[PDB]
Amino acid sequence: KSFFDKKRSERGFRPAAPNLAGAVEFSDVKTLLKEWITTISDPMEEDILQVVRYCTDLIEEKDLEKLDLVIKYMKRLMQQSVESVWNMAFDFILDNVQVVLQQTYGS
Repeated sequence: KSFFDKKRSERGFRPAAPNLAGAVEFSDVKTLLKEWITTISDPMEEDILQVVRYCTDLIEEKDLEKLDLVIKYMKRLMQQSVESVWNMAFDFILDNVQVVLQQTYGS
């Protein structure tokens, strides 16, 4: 069980809304990202890809405002981090979101 899989279990089927580890509301998502970035020193690729999926679910829902806030909040925490892996994780999230934006949405 990855970080978010364990958070999902302590939060039963998948909500239909964009969700990270079962969290739909923005403040719940925000607290999850905070705990992930500030307590984990070696993030799992599986958790990074669940963030990618949360982001492209927001695009599919046309919730570009919530996406903007989520990216910017993650950018702040991940680049405040002492560990260089979080900088790479943030780059990786942006890169993969843009592959989906470009190929699916023409952007």
